[PDB]
Amino acid sequence: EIFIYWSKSHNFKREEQNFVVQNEINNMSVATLKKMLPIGLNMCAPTDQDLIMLAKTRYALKDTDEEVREFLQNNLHLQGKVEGSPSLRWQMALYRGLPGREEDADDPEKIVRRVQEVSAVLYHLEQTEHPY
Amino acid sequence: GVEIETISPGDGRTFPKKGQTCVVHYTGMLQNGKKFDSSRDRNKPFKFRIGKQEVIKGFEEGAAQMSLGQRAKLTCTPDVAYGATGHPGVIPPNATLIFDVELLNLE
Amino acid sequence: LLLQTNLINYVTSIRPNIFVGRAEGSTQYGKWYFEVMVDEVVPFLTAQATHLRVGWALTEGYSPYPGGGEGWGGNGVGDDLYSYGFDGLHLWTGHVARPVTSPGQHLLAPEDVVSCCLDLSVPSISFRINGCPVQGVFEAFNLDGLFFPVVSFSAGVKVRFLLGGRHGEFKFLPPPGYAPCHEAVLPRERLRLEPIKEYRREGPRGPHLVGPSRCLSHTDFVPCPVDIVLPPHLERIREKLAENIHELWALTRIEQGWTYGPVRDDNKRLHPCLVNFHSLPEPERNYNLQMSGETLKTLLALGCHVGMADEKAEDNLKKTKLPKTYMMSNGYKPAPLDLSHVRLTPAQTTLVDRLAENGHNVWARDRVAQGWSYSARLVPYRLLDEATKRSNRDSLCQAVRTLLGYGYNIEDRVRIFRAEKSYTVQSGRWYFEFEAVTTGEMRVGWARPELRPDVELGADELAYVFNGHRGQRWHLGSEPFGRPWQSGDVVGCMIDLTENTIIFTLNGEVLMSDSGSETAFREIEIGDGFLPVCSLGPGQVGHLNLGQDVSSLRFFAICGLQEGFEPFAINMQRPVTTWFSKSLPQFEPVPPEHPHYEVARMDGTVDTPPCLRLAHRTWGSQNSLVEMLFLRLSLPVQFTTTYYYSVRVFAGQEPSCVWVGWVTPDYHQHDMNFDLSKVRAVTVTMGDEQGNVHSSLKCSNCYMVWGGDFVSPGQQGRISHTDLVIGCLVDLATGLMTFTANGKESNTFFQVEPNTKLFPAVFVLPTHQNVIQFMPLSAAMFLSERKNPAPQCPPRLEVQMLMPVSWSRMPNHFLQVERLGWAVQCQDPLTMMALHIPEENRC
Repeated sequence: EIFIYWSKSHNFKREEQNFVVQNEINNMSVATLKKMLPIGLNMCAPTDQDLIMLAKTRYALKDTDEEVREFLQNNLHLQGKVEGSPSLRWQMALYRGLPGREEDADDPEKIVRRVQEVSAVLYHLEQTEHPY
Repeated sequence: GVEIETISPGDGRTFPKKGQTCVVHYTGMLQNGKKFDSSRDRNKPFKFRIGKQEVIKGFEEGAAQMSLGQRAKLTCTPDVAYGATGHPGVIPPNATLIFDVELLNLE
Repeated sequence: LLLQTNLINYVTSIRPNIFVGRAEGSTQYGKWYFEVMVDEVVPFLTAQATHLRVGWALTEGYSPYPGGGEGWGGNGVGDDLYSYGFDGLHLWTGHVARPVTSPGQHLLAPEDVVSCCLDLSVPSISFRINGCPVQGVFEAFNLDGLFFPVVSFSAGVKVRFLLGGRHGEFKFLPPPGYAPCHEAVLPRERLRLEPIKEYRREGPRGPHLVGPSRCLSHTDFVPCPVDIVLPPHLERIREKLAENIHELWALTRIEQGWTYGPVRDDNKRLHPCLVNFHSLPEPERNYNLQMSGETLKTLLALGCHVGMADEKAEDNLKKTKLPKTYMMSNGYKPAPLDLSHVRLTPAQTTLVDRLAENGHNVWARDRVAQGWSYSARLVPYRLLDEATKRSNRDSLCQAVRTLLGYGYNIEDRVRIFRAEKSYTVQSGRWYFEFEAVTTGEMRVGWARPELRPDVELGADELAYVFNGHRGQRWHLGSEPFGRPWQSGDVVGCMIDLTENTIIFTLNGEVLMSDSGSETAFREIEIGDGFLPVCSLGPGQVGHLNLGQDVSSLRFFAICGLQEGFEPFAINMQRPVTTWFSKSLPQFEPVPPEHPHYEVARMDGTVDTPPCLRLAHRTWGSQNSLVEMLFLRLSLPVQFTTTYYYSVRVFAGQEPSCVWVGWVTPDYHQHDMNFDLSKVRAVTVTMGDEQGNVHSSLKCSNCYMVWGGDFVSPGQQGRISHTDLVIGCLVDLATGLMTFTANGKESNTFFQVEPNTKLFPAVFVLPTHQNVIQFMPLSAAMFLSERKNPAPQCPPRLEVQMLMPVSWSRMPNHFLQVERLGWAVQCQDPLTMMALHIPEENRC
């Protein structure tokens, strides 16, 4: 469910006709389920963002805040960016992620999937600003 | 005028005699008032001697009517004590004083 | 005038759960004996004189509130009127320590003991130095409460009591006719130490703050039966009822093996009543007749409508099957009716329990009350014992069933907990986690900083909370939201000032409302930052954690850790102070913003002095309880200077308002309840050559005259709060040294004195003193207008009202602290520093 269910949200991004499709089926039965699907997914899928809780992916998603495409995402994974400050990274991010790390993310592939989910969260925040 | 009311541990025999350095780990108190002094906080239990007019003679008359190891509550009359004007800035006049005392007297 | 300081050791006390007093009825012999054994080596600690003393307390001491008190420090015991104390040359009450004589005037050395001879008939208390008598007692004191085993104590002392029951190694006899724990001691409980007002305990993981407890039957220690015309159809059926119960106890007899013979004997285990209800002997016939009638006499006062209902179950009466092993030498076969089907309800079984409590109470009436059976007894049937309760209930549970087979159809306040203001939060996303031990009344949430006490949580705008005792929320009254709790039940509590939202969570899941709204307190304005908060009703427990460490959070894996919400005490090296709510009623000045209590600094004219007139909104506003009003300036007498207090209404009145002759800093004050009039005033006047307070009024009875510095009762009555008297003696009890001391409200009852029925104005005239005038009141407090003999009213003077409660601070640290009479330890020291006002005389 972390690896998948985001392509559903990507299909939900475009095709406002799909927003129309939701309406006929709903009134046959609007804060639709369609946008409201991944809420628990957004809770628990981004557990292992990076180093489980580190949130260098926070700065990465800050980099992705341009409606960046997939090739742009791969380029940005080629770029890379992270920090190890003694600020509130400690208790929330590091001192709960590495204790939480039953298997810590140690690869560029993990950061690649993390920043892909960051671009997914960027599109989701665009959709949420559409809802509010 | 001096009137002792003793809590009596100790030998109750070896009075502090003249020409002797009596050492009391004391604390004062005022008549329906509050503290003004304590050897306990400063950790120097007041190594002085008797018959020398160092301390006021109320304290000395109390020192005469005690022993080693005992514990008394020493009233103090103002004319015996400081009180006609008092220690200025610290004690007003007509000061009737009270002293807790606990001592060894190495003579 | 100014702010003094010194360091004081944290004073403490303890209490075995033993409670003895007086009531019109059951007392359990009211005379008990004390034994204790000490082992300390610390008459002086590091700092000061180490402290130990002993006495009693009538469940209103509550000196444990460790901090400040009326003296210097919130000190131990014998520091009020509702508790007493003693440590060798002493009569402790209210920081008054006037001494006494005894053999061997030396204080609480180690390997020393004591006893306490409690009398209540003429209520007097003494003690006994280790073996020798004390020539000084307490007597002539109040009894509205139970009188405890108490020792107040300071650091570094070890001690053990001894009980009498199991390992009470009594060196010493009891005093004459005194009780070491035989008759009924914890009759539905066991023995344990129980330090009073213990609103915190050392927890396993986090410390379990707790609330108050209900007063354990100060009054209502006595039970009561129910105190008549039986119908004739009940008189008829009584014979059948008597016969059926007689068959039933014939069964329970022979199941043991108690067959019948006409002789009573133990080895053959006969019981000569095992015959028919009419063949029984005539006094025993009246006995069983009276039981079969008195079950109905208990049942008549229930609002029933009795009568032979149907006569359709009567012919349906089926008798149960009993073989010949239960047939016996009597020939009177036990033949009970079969009532497999006769079920009344769950409800009126409690009526049978009420009848059982009345049965135990008439037992009390027979044996203990009039009989007073000087031997081994029972106790109050409200809480006597579960076993005899259920037995006496099920005995009569079958009587109503047998009737229905015959067709006779029939039918003191909350504790509040808050962080301080320095940790107030204004922005971000924040989280803390409360744990619920009990599942009674308690309420948790965020709230504004200025939570006024003396009000329930959520009754105003200053709070947004959740009450899972009922599955409610609360904001200017209850509202429904979320499921309630059960025990354990980690509740998480969250907040986001970025978006004006509130998030309660319950063991790792967001709660919901009836509308499916995600914990709706929406568009909460920011205000003055925000503050977490908790509360607890009586008999309530639950600890928490502020995120002082993230591992200690039980869940925190659902709603905040990936979602911005922050542990509250995250980047700290220390916890919060955790301010809390008081119970004692300290005085506080008049807020000018009050709804219906308004004052007026009346300026003195030529032909009158100045004055202080109250004003009340004589309308639908609250004409509430008798608010004792006090002034600001005190008056310590010299050392005398009056030799008495004396009052005049308009002439010489009931004199001898009590003389004391020491400092005794008093305050003028008065009872007052609203008559929907303007209200009684407060003037300041010289008579001619002596100060006279003159409390002008029009309306009705409001009991004025002087009250001391230590006055702090809430309400319930203008009179009957003072009780303590000197009892000093000599070796042959020849010491004629006594005085009716403790004039807390040494003042005038006043309602009996003038004015049976009328409405003119009324004045009063107390005494000031007599000095060189050849006069006022104001001169003898400010000590600069002392010679100035005119009356004045400076702005330092501001009148007061005791509120019931204000706030106070929890210390961040606490003391450390058990067999062979339940020993107790103390080794580590503790102290603080303390301020104190001389004008008020409190720390």
